Amino acid sequence: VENPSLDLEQYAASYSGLMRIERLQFIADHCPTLRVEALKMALSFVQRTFNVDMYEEIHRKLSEATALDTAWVEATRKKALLKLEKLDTDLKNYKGNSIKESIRRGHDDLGDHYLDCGDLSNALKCYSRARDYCTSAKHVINMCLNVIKVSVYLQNWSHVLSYVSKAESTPEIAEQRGERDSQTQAILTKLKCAAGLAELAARKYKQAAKCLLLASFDHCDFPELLSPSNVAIYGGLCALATFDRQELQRNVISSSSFKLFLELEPQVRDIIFKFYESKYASCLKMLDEMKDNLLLDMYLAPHVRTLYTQIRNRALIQYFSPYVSADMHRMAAAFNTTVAALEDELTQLILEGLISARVDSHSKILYARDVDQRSTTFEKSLLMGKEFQRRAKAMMLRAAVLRNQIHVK
Amino acid sequence: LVQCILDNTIHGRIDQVNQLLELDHQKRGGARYTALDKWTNQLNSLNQAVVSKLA
Amino acid sequence: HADLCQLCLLAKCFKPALPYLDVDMMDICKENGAYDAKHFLCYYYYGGMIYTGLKNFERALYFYEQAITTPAMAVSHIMLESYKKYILVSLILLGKVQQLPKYTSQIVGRFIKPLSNAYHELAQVYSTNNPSELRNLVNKHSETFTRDNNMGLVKQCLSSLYKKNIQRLTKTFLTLSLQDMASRVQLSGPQEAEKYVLHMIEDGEIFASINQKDGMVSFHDNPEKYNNPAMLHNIDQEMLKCIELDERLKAMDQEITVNPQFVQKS
Repeated sequence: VENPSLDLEQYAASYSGLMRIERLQFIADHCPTLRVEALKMALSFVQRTFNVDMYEEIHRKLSEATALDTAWVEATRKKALLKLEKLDTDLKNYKGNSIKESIRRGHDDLGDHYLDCGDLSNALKCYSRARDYCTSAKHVINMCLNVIKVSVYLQNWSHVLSYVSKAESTPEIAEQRGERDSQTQAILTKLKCAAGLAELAARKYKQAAKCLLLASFDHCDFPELLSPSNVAIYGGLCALATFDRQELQRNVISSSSFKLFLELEPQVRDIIFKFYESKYASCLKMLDEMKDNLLLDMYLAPHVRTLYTQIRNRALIQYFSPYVSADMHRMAAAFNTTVAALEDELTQLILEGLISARVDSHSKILYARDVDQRSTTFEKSLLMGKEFQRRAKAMMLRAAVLRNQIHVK
Repeated sequence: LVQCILDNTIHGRIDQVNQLLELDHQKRGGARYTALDKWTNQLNSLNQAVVSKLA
Repeated sequence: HADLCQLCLLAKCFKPALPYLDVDMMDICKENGAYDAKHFLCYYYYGGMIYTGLKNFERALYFYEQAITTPAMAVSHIMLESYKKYILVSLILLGKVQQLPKYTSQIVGRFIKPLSNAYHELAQVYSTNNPSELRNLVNKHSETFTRDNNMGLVKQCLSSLYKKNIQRLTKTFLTLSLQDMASRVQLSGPQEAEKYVLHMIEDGEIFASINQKDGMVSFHDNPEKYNNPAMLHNIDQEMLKCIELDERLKAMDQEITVNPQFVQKS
């Protein structure tokens, strides 16, 4: 009930743009006994950034699901339309001026207006029109980052993947082996983080962890795409669920760059350290404790549950990696479950071939079966020979019936 | 022992019921069996390829 | 051959036709151009029914598949019945409907399948390993099976589901209680499970032993080491069959080479 880990003021001040609006909307949508507080802060604190339509949507959903000072909103709408028309006229003037700097600044103002207004269709049309006008690599980089951001907002990951692949393949295969590591070019960390978010949201956890672990704290000081806390959360959870022991050791525990992210969110660091050092009761207990906070998240919640199961399964397999005979009672105690539920889970794991073992339910012991390579080779060869003989004797009959030109009319 | 086995440092397994460590002084020249398995798989694939050509 | 198989089927005397079904047909008598495809289809269908009557499900499946894969451009009732019985036999002998060979007519395989939809959904619910749903759906299309006289094969599928569940229990367990097995495979009683496992071991379909002191079943999945002269003889017989198959193939190849139309076209 009591938790001092959440610094609400710093968390709110750390976000810029529409990110925090979506964050509070998502938490307040499915949070019990906290919706009133979130709505109170939304009404009292965030009044700027042109909150009109989603206020009406909230009113409509609260009314049907469970005069007015229209002059100001109409004046602001007309002012926005007039500003857009003025910017369009200025852009036409810049086009007629035949100055590259003029058209570049016009495009910059148009992009800023589209960012602060929310219109995306005309933004896509303008980007399609201006894609053919590329002269310098830096401008292409900025426009690619902008289109990546708008595709992330649109929740369309195919364009994200295509643009990322284009950006990587353009400079002679990512500058061959690799140049001097990032000194002040924080763009590569930003694009890696965007690609990680896109891959995570595309039900691809392994690649998301692979391309998200390559981040630097000194170059992750942009709290507008993905905060350090949830970046560490994702990089820990995906690595725990999908990475094997060797690469988890060589990419998380051995990685000194990720140590800062791990201490930023101590829970994930403790989870990974306990999982690595064959500790599962405490690890799974803390995973269950943190699951409630993970479900309140935005970009991880729909992908949390499956990830969790994966982690558990991995733990299960690891628990039987050094054993040829294991006690089911100790295993159940280590996995915070009863012997019957553990037996069912291990039965399911053995059925799909993840664990090569056999359960003895009399003494409740999980033995390890050893496949006899000689016997299985012999039986597979004999079965293949039998199948070959059947197939050949069917093919001979088919040849006989085709030679006779026998068919049904 | 669990940490060393998980690290591929110790080639062995643990009897929890008997409190034992059984080492891996095994795995003789069974490459013949893997070669025969590959031969069987290639033969099965060639079977399906040849038989289903026309007739 | 078709008439002999039909007479053996109608007279309920399957033994006489056995020597004329165990051999594999190679080349077909032309009968002066009076050998219709109906004779081939009905011969293979009746051989399949004879084999299903004698519990030889592997050869019955082979016969049904041979009947189905006859090239055609129309719909035949023999072919449709062969398809239904092939689905049933593949559900009995194996745990799934065996995939038909690729060299089948592409047009006859789009019209017969919708007609036999009850059997396809029977396989679909069979793959869920739930006997209760299988029985409910059998009662739902009892009329279709009774009209097609496929009853008895459906009950055999019902029993084979229980047998397959018991067999799958050995892929996970070394030793299991009678009550646990009965609850897992839904036989509703330790005694019924014990009788089922006893019959399964008696037929050789499973390696297990029953201990009535604790009411337990232990699966000993270590049958053979492949180090005895009996396996030597078995491999010898398989090699002899393969060698005779190759000799027949070479004879057919030489016959097709000596044919005057060959070489002239090549």
